[PDB]
Amino acid sequence: MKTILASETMEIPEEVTVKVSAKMISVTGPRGTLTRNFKHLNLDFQLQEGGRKLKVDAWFGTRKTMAAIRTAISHVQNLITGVTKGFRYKMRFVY
RNA sequence: UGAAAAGCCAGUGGCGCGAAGCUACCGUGUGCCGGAUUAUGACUGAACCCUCUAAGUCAGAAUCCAAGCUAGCAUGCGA
Ligand SMILES: [K+]
Ligand SMILES: [Mg+2]
Ligand SMILES: [Mg+2]
Ligand SMILES: [Mg+2]
Ligand SMILES: [Mg+2]
Ligand SMILES: [Mg+2]
Ligand SMILES: [Mg+2]
Ligand SMILES: [Mg+2]
Repeated sequence: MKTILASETMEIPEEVTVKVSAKMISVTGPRGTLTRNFKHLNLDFQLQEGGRKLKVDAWFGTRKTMAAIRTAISHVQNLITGVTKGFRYKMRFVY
């Protein structure tokens, strides 16, 4: 069965400006800008604050669609920590 | 064929060598660049910490499609 409304929201810290333009998310911080297209997802992204929140919800979704809500949140969270702290992977030489 | 010289007949008289042309892995020369992917291994990532999968991505082949090569009266078309 389809739930009427499944929603998940998240915080957006200051010094980071998030822009939503028809499922295109741009995140800008000290380290630069990051962009993710989400037009493949079928949800709606609403800032619902002074740019300090972001709520993503699906209407009449099945269990597969609501799985995308947490996926989208974590992807957008990745853009925030990418432009505030960056990412670093350490590889080791084994021989 | 009177001899000699010069030939001719024996359906190519026979033998030796024989250019030209044709021709032999029996001789010589040449034979090919990009994209998408299979299998599989991975990235990120929920569902539900994890997870190559659900959404979204990567690498990938004597493979496929191109390119190249042959034709092109395709009742096609340009200058
Ligand atoms: K010859
Ligand atoms: Mg004589
Ligand atoms: Mg006679
Ligand atoms: Mg004889
Ligand atoms: Mg040969
Ligand atoms: Mg994983
Ligand atoms: Mg696969
Ligand atoms: Mg590839």
